[PDB]
Amino acid sequence: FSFKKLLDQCENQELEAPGGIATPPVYGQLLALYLLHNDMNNARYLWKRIPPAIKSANSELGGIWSVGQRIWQRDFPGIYTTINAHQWSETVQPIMEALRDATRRRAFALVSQAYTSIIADDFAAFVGLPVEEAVKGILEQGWQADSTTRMVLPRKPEQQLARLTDYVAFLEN
Amino acid sequence: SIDEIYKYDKKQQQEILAAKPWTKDHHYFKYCKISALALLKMVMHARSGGNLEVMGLMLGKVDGETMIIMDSFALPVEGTETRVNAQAAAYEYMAAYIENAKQVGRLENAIGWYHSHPGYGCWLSGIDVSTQMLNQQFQEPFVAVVIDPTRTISAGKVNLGAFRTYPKGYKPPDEGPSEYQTIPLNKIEDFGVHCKQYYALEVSYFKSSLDRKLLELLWNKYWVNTLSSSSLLTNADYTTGQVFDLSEKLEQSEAQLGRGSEDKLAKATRDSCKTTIEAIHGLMSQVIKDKLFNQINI
Amino acid sequence: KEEQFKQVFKELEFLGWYTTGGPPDPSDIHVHKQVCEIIESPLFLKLNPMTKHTDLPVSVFESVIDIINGEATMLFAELTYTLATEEAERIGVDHVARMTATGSGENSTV
Amino acid sequence: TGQNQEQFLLLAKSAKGAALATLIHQVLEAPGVYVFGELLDMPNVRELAESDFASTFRLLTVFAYGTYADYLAEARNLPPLTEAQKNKLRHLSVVTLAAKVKCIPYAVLLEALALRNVRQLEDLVIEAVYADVLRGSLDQRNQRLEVDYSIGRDIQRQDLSAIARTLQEWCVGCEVVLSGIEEQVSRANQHKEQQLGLKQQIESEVAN
Ligand SMILES: [Zn+2]
Repeated sequence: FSFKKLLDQCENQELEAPGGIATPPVYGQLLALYLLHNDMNNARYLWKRIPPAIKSANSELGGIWSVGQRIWQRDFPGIYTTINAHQWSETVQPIMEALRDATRRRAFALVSQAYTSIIADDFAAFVGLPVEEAVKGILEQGWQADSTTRMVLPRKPEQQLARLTDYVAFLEN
Repeated sequence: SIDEIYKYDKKQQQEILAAKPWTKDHHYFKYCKISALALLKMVMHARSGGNLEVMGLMLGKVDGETMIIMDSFALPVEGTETRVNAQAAAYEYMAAYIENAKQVGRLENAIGWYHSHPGYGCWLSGIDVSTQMLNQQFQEPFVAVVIDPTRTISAGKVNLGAFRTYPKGYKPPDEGPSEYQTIPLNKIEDFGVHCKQYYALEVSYFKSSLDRKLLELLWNKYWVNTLSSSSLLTNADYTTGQVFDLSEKLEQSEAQLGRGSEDKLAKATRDSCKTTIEAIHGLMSQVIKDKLFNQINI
Repeated sequence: KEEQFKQVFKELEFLGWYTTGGPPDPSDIHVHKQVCEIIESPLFLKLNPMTKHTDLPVSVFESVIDIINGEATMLFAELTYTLATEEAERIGVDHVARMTATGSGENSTV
Repeated sequence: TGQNQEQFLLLAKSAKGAALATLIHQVLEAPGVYVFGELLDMPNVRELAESDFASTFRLLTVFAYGTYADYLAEARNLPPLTEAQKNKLRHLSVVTLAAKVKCIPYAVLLEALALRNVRQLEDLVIEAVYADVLRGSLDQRNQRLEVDYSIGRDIQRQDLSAIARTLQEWCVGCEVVLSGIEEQVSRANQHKEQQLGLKQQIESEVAN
């Protein structure tokens, strides 16, 4: 919504203000914002640029990089474990809650189009919620559900003349 | 009064017939006035047969340098373009038609012959030139007309031509631009040889008072047909064909660059535009309609 | 002429006849009888050349017969007419009813 | 309709209250007469409204405004109807749905008409088009009823603005395109005069 316009500001202050090394909370947000907009390559090379000084002092920054590991590995239950771990309020805790939501609907829009049938327990962990909330969340949508075998069954989810006249006048010369 | 032309002065015709300003100057007749009815029936005759060339006969008169065409009709002949003078099969239906027609009103004399050229411009082939030369040889004031029905549609305007052949001996003057039209390579040869042996005529279109007044009263309900026109499935087998022509013209100029008629990509570029210009113009009238009739809400 | 029109347009059939003047009248009913000897369903068009109508003065009719007080006799039931659509023809109309009499210099195309 | 609102409108003026209590059942149950603009809007029938002949008055409003679902809601407040009148309402109850929604699913017409199966539905729709009310066709596998044209039952001086506004949006649309053409036409000539001018500058370079 507005995290896009705010991430722009962080990236600028990397090259803008410092002789080289940016602020420790600015590093904490740039890493987590790349994870928010699933840019793991940017998140990978950002981590390798940090000097070992800020790395060791700022140990909460390690808690954010531990999340990025699971997005690379695609251990989706591991993502939700690492999001519910480090409280870095003011700076990062707002963007950590938004991170968990983008990862959820990624894994839902994924699982929906990747599976005709799927185990409820896997489906639960893949999106993050427990067995009941997962079983309920889908029944609202109208997804087919199966007892006994525990198998969720996902349902798969002038202006114009101006353009034309140009392609005429162009080819026309 | 507009009806100056729908008049027919018969004695004036036979004074000009005797006088002959055509045996004096080789390229005397240069203009050609086509009537209201003449245009419609010729266009209708060409498309009615469609893919196949069919010729009929025209009736008209002379005035100054203008060879005026008043009325037309069909000749039930076959082998147009494949036979030199294909009108010989129905010599009966030429004189027999004008003998019947003169009893009812059409006093006009034999003025020419017209044929359809579906999907390949307006011009005289080697078979057409041999027909017209000998037509002018004996049956004088005779003008050879051509119409392209399939392109008239896709181009979206009257595709038509009026020509006259030169003598075998005397050869034409210099002043000649001659506008380019896509010639399919299968035919380009035939055209290319006999194309410079003739000269075209400056076409003009006229109408009577009643015709003019009727067409205006007619337009009250004919605007409906304009916005349900759709020139796509109508002439689908010209545009889909022109591709086959276009592909060959490129094939040549591609190898022309290589090892080995002067830059046949400049033609092919103009053909690719020509054919596609139509295809786009088609989708203009389509979106125009989607805008109109679909987008009102309930 | 039935010979010569069957030659050129072999597909086509005989349908009716036409004339000019006012609306339908006795002089055309006598003629309609002579067309009725030829065919069993002859149509009839009539055109008013110097018309006062702001609309078109061309109306189509047919033969109908009822009891006119102990007298079986012929009449004209009027009918309407939708206009023809042919794309090749439509241009013929669009050319003479709308003439390019020196009204296009720079190609333009659109 | 046209003849049976001159035969039955001559007898709508010269008729008392009980003469109209009979005549209302005659004009309704008579195929061809699907329009009810005149018969409901008459001084003679307006005295019957909310009088001793109020049941026969409410019925003329249903055929001249409402639908079949409205009849089954008012089954006792109106007089009992026969099948031939129920059909003529089952025709007009679709014509309303048709003016709004042009592509009708089958199941729809079981609900608004309280019908039992396709076989009937179709049959009733047959009669609809057969009485020159509607135009169109059906799509059996797809369960559809496309409607190429439907007549308009009501006049609605109540919602004459609902007719006017839809007309304005088309008048707007006419301008939307008309001006939209003249822009693109003037620009396609301008891009031709752009190039023709720019190609004279290319050729005049050679004079040096
Ligand atoms: Zn030819």
